[PDB]
Amino acid sequence: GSHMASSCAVQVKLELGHRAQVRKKPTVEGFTHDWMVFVRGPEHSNIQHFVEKVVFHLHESFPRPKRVCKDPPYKVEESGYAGFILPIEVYFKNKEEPRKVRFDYDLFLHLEGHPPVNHLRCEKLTFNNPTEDFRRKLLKA
Amino acid sequence: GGKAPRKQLATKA
Repeated sequence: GSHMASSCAVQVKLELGHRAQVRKKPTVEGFTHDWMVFVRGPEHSNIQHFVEKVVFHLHESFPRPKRVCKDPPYKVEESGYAGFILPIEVYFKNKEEPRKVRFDYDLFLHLEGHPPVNHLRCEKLTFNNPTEDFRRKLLKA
Repeated sequence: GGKAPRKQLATKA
């Protein structure tokens, strides 16, 4: 019963994106590419109002595959040579419905010496019958 | 397809 019941739902949005550059000279580990993945808010709105911490599960080949970002812009800047499906989990700060999301995002790259990669994605979060304080956070972002 | 190399998380799973 979509909007058939008297329920007040708030809807937020998160952005999964990444830019992938190659280097004309690979790094010390001989990695050719440097990519920066990020999770952002709706239209560049700061999401730290409902977003607590975020995590990027990189490939085990990467030093510290688990990148949690509690600081400013949720982004990981790492170097590699090959792309892969990178599961991103976004943590929220609340005591209600599950405060973690799981977005499967493909980290793709170009050949060394080819057009870079700039892919943005926007995912909606929908919360049925949330607490007003939580709405206040979802609105303030 | 036709892009940079790929190291999948699970080989043919």
